[PDB]
Amino acid sequence: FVEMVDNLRGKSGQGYYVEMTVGSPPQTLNILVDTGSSNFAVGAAPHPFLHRYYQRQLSSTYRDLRKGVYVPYTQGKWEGELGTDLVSIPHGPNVTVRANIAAITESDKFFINGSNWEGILGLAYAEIARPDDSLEPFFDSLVKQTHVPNLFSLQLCGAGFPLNQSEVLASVGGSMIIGGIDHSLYTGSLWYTPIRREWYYEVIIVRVEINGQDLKMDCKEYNYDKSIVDSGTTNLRLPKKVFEAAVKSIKAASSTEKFPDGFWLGEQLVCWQAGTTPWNIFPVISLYLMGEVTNQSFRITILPQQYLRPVEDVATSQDDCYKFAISQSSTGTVMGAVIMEGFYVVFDRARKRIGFAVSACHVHDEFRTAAVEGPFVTLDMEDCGYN
Ligand SMILES: CC[C@H](C)[C@@]1(NC(C)=O)CCN([C@@H](CCc2ccccc2)C(=O)N[C@@H](Cc2ccccc2)[C@H](O)CNCc2cccc(OC)c2)C1=O
Repeated sequence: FVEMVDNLRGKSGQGYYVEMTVGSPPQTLNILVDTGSSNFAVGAAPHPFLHRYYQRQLSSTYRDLRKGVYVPYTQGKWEGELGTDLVSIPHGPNVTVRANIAAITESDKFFINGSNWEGILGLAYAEIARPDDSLEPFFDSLVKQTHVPNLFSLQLCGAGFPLNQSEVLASVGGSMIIGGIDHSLYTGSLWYTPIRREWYYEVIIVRVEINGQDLKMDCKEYNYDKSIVDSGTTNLRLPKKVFEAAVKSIKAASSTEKFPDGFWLGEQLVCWQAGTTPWNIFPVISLYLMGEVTNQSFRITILPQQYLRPVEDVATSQDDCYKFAISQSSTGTVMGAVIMEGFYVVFDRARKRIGFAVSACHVHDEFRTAAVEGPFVTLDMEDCGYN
C-alpha cells in the first residue's frame, strides 16, 4: 500500500481531498473525503470558486439517469443531476468503476474559496444517500465491482500551524488506504469499537474525561441522538447539554488566563506570541468507546493541539493564533477531523467496526502525546445508545 500512502491533501478547516478521475477520457478532480455522507458529487457548471469542473458532454462513458438530486448538509446544500460514469483513483487501487455521480448544477455555501477541491466523496452507507437508499454509494460500487476488500482507513494530518493556499498545495495532508491497513501510519495498538448501525459510521461513547476527571453525566447524553465519525466536519461537535459541561470543565482547568466568551463559541480567535502558546495550561480530553468484548471499553485521548485549530494571524505580526474547535450541536456528537487528526482511523466495514490507533501524524509537545489505551472494565455500559 505504498502507492496509496501520502495520497491525501488539505487541512481540517476545509477538509482533506483525494485526486480522482471522472469519465472518458479521464477528467481529473480533487474530491473531499467525507465519512459523514454517502453521495458522490462533483461541480458540473462554472462557479466563482471552481478552477475546473465535470463536463459530461466531453465524457463518452457518461450515462444520464434523468433524475434530480438535492443534498442538504448540516451547513451547505447542492442541487444536481443523477448520472453514472467510469471513475478511477490515480493514487489508489489500480481499478476503474462505474459509479453514481451527482452533477452539481446549483449550490449554496457548499464550495469553499481556494479549498482546491471541486467535489465530495460520500464514504458512508446507502441509508443516508439522497434521494433515497437505492442510490448505491461509491465505496459500495467499488467493493462490488472489484477485488478490493470491504475496508478503508484514514490518516488525517494537521500541521499544527496555519497553511497559506500554496502550502496546502505542496504539503502532504495524510493518507487514504483503500482496501487495507498500512502499519507505517500508526504507532502502538489498534483498538476497535463496533459500528452500531450502518447508516452513518455510528459508534457509542461510554464515558468522558477532562484531564482524567469524569464529566459524570448519564452516558446516554453523550450519544444523544447519535455519535458519528465524520471526515467532513471540522469540529468535535457535542450535544447542547454535553457541550455545556465540557466547556465548563475546560474553562475551569484553564483559569490561569482568561479568554473572550466569543472564543468558546468558536467565533473569536485567540493569539499568543510566537512559540508562547501554553499547551500545558489546557486539559486533555478522553473519549471512552464501547469495546468489542462484552463490558470491555477503550479510550482515545486528544490534546489541545487537536481541539485548538490553528489559523493565520490577520495582523502582520508573528503571533500563533487558534480557534476553539469544539462546538454546540443539536444533532448529536460528530467526531470531526480535529479528533481524527490524532489517530489512524480504520473503517473496517467488512467487520462492522471502527479502529483507532495513535497517528504517526499527530501534533504534540514534549510533555504529552495523544493516546489510544485499554481495556477498561468498571464501565456501566449498555444503555448508552439512544433509541
Ligand atoms: C470538511 C469540513 C467543511 C469544510 C466544513 N468546515 C467548517 C469550518 O464548518 C463546512 C461544512 N462542515 C460541516 C458542518 C459544520 C458546521 C455545523 C453547524 C454550524 C456551522 C458549521 C458539515 O455539514 N460537513 C458535511 C460535509 C460538507 C463539506 C464541505 C461543505 C458542506 C458540507 C458532512 O458530511 C455532514 N455530516 C453530517 C450530516 C448532516 C446532514 C445530512 C448528511 O448526509 C448527506 C450528513 C465543515 O466541518
